Amino acid sequence: SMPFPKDCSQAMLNGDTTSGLYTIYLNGDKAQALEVFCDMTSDGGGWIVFLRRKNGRENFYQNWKAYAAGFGDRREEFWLGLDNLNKITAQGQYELRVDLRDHGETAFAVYDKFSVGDAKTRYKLKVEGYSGTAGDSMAYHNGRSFSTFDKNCALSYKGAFWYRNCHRVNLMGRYGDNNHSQGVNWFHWKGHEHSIQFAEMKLRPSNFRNL
Ligand SMILES: Cc1ccsc1CNC(C)(C)CO
Repeated sequence: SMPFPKDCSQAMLNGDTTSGLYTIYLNGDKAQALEVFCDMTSDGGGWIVFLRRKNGRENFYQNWKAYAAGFGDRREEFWLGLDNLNKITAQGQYELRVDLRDHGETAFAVYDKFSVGDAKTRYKLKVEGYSGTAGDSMAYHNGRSFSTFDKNCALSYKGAFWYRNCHRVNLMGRYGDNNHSQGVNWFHWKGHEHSIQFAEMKLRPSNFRNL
């Protein structure tokens, strides 16, 4: 086992094959502990979950400081935090996976290369190298800064995202809201008038597939 695993891939190889809450350590530093939810079952496991939508109990219409820090219940609906995502993705080359489920249908998207810049970049998104069944809806968002209502798509849609003008992905939108572009959307899967029931965004080292 690794004493200070830097992500869910290093926490898993530590033997723990059960999805749930684990401690990771940013840069392997025992003073930078972070409790994360690890999805240890999806496509070989080792995923840090950083967004979960599943029941509309949590408010995602939150401010910059809330999106920077993270909020919610890591066992239910939550957002891990942009500062956390920047620090994790700075540790090496990470891959993004998005799992979607709605009325029994499932889809996914994986991106070879996923990073989140620091606060000076307004947490700039990098997403490249798409594969999957959901359709490449993140390409639209590639290179965009993060936006919240207080830093206007976030206001007009009542969510938060790496908005452009405005979105093909809105996983932090209003739960159960089928009004055009207001809901939990993945446009190239279910369009803008269909709020998705279940959505997770998660990350692990891109080299995990052959480590
Ligand atoms: C195209 C694609 C989509 C998901 S994983 C993936 C492959 N990535 C590698 C292994 C070639 C480089 O890390």
